[PDB]
Amino acid sequence: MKRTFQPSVLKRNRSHGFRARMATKNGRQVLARRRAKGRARLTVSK
Amino acid sequence: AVVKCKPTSPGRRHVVKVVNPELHKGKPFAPLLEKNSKSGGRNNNGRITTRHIGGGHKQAYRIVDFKRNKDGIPAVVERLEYDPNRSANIALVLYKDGERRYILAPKGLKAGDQIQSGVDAAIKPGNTLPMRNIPVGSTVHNVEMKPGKGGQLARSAGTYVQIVARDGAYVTLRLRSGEMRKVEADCRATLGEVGNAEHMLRVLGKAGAARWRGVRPTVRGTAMNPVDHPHGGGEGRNFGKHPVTPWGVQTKGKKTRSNKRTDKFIVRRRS
RNA sequence: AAUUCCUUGUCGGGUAAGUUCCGACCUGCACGAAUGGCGUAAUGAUGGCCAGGCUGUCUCCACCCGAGACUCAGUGAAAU
RNA sequence: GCUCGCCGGAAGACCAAGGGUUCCUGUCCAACGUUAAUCGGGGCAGGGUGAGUCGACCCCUAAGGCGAGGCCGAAAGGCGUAGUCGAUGGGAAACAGGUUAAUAUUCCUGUACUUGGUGUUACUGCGAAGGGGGGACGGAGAAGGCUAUGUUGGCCGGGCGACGGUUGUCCCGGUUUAAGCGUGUAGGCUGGUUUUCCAGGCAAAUCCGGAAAAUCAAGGCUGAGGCGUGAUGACGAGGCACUACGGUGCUGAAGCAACAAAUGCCCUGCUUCCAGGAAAAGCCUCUAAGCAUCAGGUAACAUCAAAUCGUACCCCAAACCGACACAGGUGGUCAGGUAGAGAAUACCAAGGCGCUUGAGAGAACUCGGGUGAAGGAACUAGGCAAAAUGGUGCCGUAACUUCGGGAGAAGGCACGCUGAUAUGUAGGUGAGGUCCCUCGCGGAUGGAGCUGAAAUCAGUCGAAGAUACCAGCUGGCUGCAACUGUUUAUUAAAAACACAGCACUGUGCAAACACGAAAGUGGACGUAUACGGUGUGACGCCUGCCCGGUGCCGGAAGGUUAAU
RNA sequence: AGGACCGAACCGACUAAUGUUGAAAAAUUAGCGGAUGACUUGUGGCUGGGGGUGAAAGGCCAAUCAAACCGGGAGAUAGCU
RNA sequence: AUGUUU
RNA sequence: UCGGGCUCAUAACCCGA
RNA sequence: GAGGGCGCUUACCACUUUGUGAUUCAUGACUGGGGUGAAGUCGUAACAAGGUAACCGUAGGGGAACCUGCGGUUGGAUCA
Ligand SMILES: [Mg+2]
Ligand SMILES: [Mg+2]
Ligand SMILES: [Mg+2]
Ligand SMILES: [Mg+2]
Ligand SMILES: [Mg+2]
Ligand SMILES: [Mg+2]
Ligand SMILES: [Mg+2]
Ligand SMILES: [Mg+2]
Ligand SMILES: [Mg+2]
Ligand SMILES: [Mg+2]
Ligand SMILES: [Mg+2]
Ligand SMILES: [Mg+2]
Ligand SMILES: [Mg+2]
Ligand SMILES: [Mg+2]
Ligand SMILES: [Mg+2]
Ligand SMILES: [Mg+2]
Ligand SMILES: [Mg+2]
Ligand SMILES: [Mg+2]
Ligand SMILES: [Mg+2]
Ligand SMILES: [Mg+2]
Ligand SMILES: [Mg+2]
Ligand SMILES: [Mg+2]
Ligand SMILES: [Mg+2]
Ligand SMILES: [Mg+2]
Ligand SMILES: [Mg+2]
Ligand SMILES: [Mg+2]
Ligand SMILES: [Mg+2]
Ligand SMILES: [Mg+2]
Ligand SMILES: [Mg+2]
Ligand SMILES: [Mg+2]
Ligand SMILES: [Mg+2]
Ligand SMILES: [Mg+2]
Ligand SMILES: [Mg+2]
Ligand SMILES: [Mg+2]
Ligand SMILES: [Mg+2]
Ligand SMILES: [Mg+2]
Ligand SMILES: [Mg+2]
Ligand SMILES: [Mg+2]
Ligand SMILES: [Mg+2]
Ligand SMILES: [Mg+2]
Ligand SMILES: [Mg+2]
Ligand SMILES: [Mg+2]
Ligand SMILES: [Mg+2]
Ligand SMILES: [Mg+2]
Ligand SMILES: [Mg+2]
Ligand SMILES: [Mg+2]
Ligand SMILES: [Mg+2]
Ligand SMILES: [Mg+2]
Ligand SMILES: [Mg+2]
Repeated sequence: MKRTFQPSVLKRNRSHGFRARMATKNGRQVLARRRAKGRARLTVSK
Repeated sequence: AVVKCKPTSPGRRHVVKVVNPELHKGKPFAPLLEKNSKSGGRNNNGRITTRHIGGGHKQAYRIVDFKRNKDGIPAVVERLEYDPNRSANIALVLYKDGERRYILAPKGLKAGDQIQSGVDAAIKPGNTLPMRNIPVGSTVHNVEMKPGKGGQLARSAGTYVQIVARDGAYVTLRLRSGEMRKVEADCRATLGEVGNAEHMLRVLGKAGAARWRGVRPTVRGTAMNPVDHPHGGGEGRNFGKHPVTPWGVQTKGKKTRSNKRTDKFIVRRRS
């Protein structure tokens, strides 16, 4: 049946992309935490 | 004119239209238009604010002169249009100085008639005039509320305000509601009953008519469950509650009215 | 009665025979007027009942055409 | 390599979304492939994505988002003005052929187009974040015209038949051609041009609006298609040569007509209805600040430029979402033949395919089917499931009824082929020839030819002519809800929700209400014939008594009564 | 003209059989309802957890919803096993 | 109010 | 309820217990 | 041979059948009213001015006769 994950990169970047994360106190905090975990990919890109 | 439909199909059988011949046909007067955009009854918070709103036809806005200035310049009403954004009907008017505007549309209306506003202005159905110079007893159209503002009372198909006394520098008005309320007297206001009045008699006839009119359905409180609205539950039908709004706010005669800041102007409440 | 417990109430009808259905009675355990009452052409993948047609639904199975099941060969699971 | 079968409104073919080198070529097979595997979307190497004109960037804006200052808020931050972003929408330009193992409206040949800078040369008031215009818009419906596209004949090239017949009313095949340029039709729309006057268009305007006279009847926008040209070409069966048997060169006939014909195009039209149907830029024109020998504006011609980034492949799927090479899911575009009402269906074309275990055997049973004596609902909770009905024209058709209906009620009759009327009819289309004329994408008269249902009569084959696929079972009584609709995605579709209508009730606009400690915002650019709350629930006939209790409304005279 | 009739696409999901270590964590197959409308769909946007959304089923809110998921208080408590 | 008796 | 009265007479009505 | 007969075939057409309707007679659980009967029970509507003059039509109400409104007629009494 029609599953839950229907891909779309415009959306993807708009909901969880770098700048949307960068655009709000807590968004940035999400970045902080990840950079502090030493994550290799903050956000997902090209 | 109102019409009954033949019952060639249930949902038409009960329909009663109100088709007015003397109405213009097709597109309106371009320059007096502007965007609109529905709102789904939703806020600037995106939250549904007023229920039952959404869907329904497209609707572009006609400007419609409510203040009625152009004192001295006469105008001749070229045509009566349909405006989707009011029960009232519309007059495309054209002033002698070569300027067009939209005006409501009194009972007499009629393309070809002559129109004028200002302190001078002859008292004739369809003209605007500070109420100070208006025989007590006249019936008068869209009435301002603060001299200058715009007119707000009696705007709706068939409505009208009778002037009942003008002692002081204020007039007392018998609104359509029944209330009697004093107002500034220097307050503009058009002569005559607002137009149409056949409105009242339409029937709709099927759920879709209201649907395509921006009115989404309303679900009774009893139908729901205890957790949604103060009514509802009980194995089957029931009630046994104390009729209230979905926010428990009590209903059925509570007035809610609360101004103090405008009490004065209210001389006798509707009944 | 989407309501009647006593209840397969009672009478009539339909049946060879009918705890259902239809019509009646009314003694309404415990209908009834926008908690709307009582009707109503059409409508309904709507509940109940009846008839013609049709039939392997059945009395009562039979044969037959295909896919598995059975033997060979390759791969090769599971619950416990 | 030869046969056999399957899909063909897809199981073909393109695009988007998504993937992200799966593409092509070599080479390898451990692992991956539900088996083998030499084969692969597997491993490794190497190769491959060519743009002024396709797309994106870019111009413009929508919903919505951000938002200097600003208004609010213990802080975080919420809101919003000028603005600035945001496409799913508006904005300039390329077609056909050829080519590669794999790209191509990108390379190549052929033939065009757009917009800017410069230059030269003639003619000329140009000029805005500004005015007007335009862009700019709904639903349904009704034709006419036309094309894509197909049939047939004509034409050309090839054929004269494995088994009786086949030099003919025979067989096979092909019969293709774009943008652009010219013409400016069927048809749609609108009366023009002149001068003068003005309290409008945030200022002006020679523009748009409005008022006057004047003076002409034909004028001006719009517009599919056809025709001409592009085409002296390209393409094109097949030839003739080479072949490292993959193919590579060179060459090339016919290329018309008549008829039928869309759901595409004329048409953003037309008729008409109510639910009354984006914004902004480019663009056309109008002035202003100004420049006034200048500069700019127009046109022809010449020249220069048009970056950047995407461009392989999959695409209704083995490449995307589903843990799988998963019977699931997934938006747009195309639409041949025979029969058909048709985008149903049955068989085919083109194109793609036989679904990555096979081979035998031919038990019970299970799955999915086909046929059945007599009987025919006995079965069973229940006719669940089966079987049955099943087309078109005509005749004909009850209660009840809201006068539409019920009704496709029910029930009957015809249905193939051939001949005749008629070597093919009513119809359709429509050329010569003739005439006319404001002259040609004209008209009139002419009816060749091309197309072609239906009817009656006669005749005929079979068991059977709607012959397959396809394709309503019908009738009586009664409950519930009027009805179309909606719901428990994943045991409930219903008698539940909704509904048009009815009532009660609140609200005088800075509304009642609602989101929010607020600013703001919804209600509503509405204003009591409106908007919110609640119950009822089409329509007909109707809706009685009870105000004690609870709730709500009004009321103060007194009793009591808070901070103070 | 029609929330009109029949009927593909498309939207649905009434019955049955199969399947129920499935081809499939809801399908297939034969029938079925709607199909110019309260129609259906692409892209994009808004509403955020005691809150949204709901033609109201406690239905839906990323395979779970009488209060989502993630992290934290946290080694909550557990006179129970 | 009734009288074969409100 | 009982006794008395009004009435032609029953009831109503009046009186007393 | 001609002609006929038998046989076969066509037309008409009685039975007879199928479908669906009109129509009339008998009957039917139950049930509305109507007629007749002896003293019943309740009241007393009308008749006199019947103790609210009577009626007609209409509509609403009520154990019952009847009440009530609206208009109309006199087939109404008093010197109103
Ligand atoms: Mg309502
Ligand atoms: Mg409920
Ligand atoms: Mg419940
Ligand atoms: Mg109950
Ligand atoms: Mg039986
Ligand atoms: Mg019964
Ligand atoms: Mg009830
Ligand atoms: Mg009801
Ligand atoms: Mg339905
Ligand atoms: Mg292997
Ligand atoms: Mg490959
Ligand atoms: Mg590979
Ligand atoms: Mg700031
Ligand atoms: Mg903001
Ligand atoms: Mg922009
Ligand atoms: Mg776009
Ligand atoms: Mg390719
Ligand atoms: Mg130049
Ligand atoms: Mg403009
Ligand atoms: Mg053609
Ligand atoms: Mg031979
Ligand atoms: Mg041929
Ligand atoms: Mg490609
Ligand atoms: Mg496979
Ligand atoms: Mg698949
Ligand atoms: Mg098909
Ligand atoms: Mg049998
Ligand atoms: Mg039995
Ligand atoms: Mg039985
Ligand atoms: Mg069945
Ligand atoms: Mg069947
Ligand atoms: Mg029943
Ligand atoms: Mg229903
Ligand atoms: Mg369910
Ligand atoms: Mg279900
Ligand atoms: Mg309302
Ligand atoms: Mg209800
Ligand atoms: Mg009541
Ligand atoms: Mg319909
Ligand atoms: Mg199905
Ligand atoms: Mg249908
Ligand atoms: Mg879930
Ligand atoms: Mg948690
Ligand atoms: Mg703790
Ligand atoms: Mg623990
Ligand atoms: Mg009888
Ligand atoms: Mg009497
Ligand atoms: Mg009397
Ligand atoms: Mg009277």
